[PDB]
Amino acid sequence: SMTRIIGGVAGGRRIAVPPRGTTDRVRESLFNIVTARRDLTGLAVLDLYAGSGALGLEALSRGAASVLFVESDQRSAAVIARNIEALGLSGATLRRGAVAAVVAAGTTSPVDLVLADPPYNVDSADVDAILAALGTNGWTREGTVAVVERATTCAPLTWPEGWRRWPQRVYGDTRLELAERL
Repeated sequence: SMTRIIGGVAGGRRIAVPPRGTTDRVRESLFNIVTARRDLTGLAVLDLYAGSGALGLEALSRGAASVLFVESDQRSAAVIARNIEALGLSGATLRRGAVAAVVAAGTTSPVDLVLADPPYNVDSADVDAILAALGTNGWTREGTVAVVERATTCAPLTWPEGWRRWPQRVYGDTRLELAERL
């Protein structure tokens, strides 16, 4: 199936989606809220469990300087690559590997925005551990925003550390949790 980039320079561009997660309103609203509050121009972005890459690609469309897509499924990785090609925007790097393992090994270059849409088989308590790791392993700096998209049937997250939560949103059967690093 296909969806569309909502906004920015590539707004309206079709992108492929891998074997179903299983919205426009969630993605539209996510970027509404983030950009309401942060200028995306020049920002570094991490897109975890990227799947189709729709989130990080939306960020790139809206002027992010770079997006690292992290995705474990090789067919999903292929879709992300095809989608980066379709958008034709610079700044995208694709890292195909186990997402928690990549996050574990850490980085020396923080990002400004973390987007994560973890699949149903990923327990919220394990996502909690990833959120801790983002703080401690070089992925974030003061002011980094994290957004996680989960089905409402999933247990809510436990934010670590010096994270300040933004108001929680629900759209249909999807919950968005957002917070920024203190």
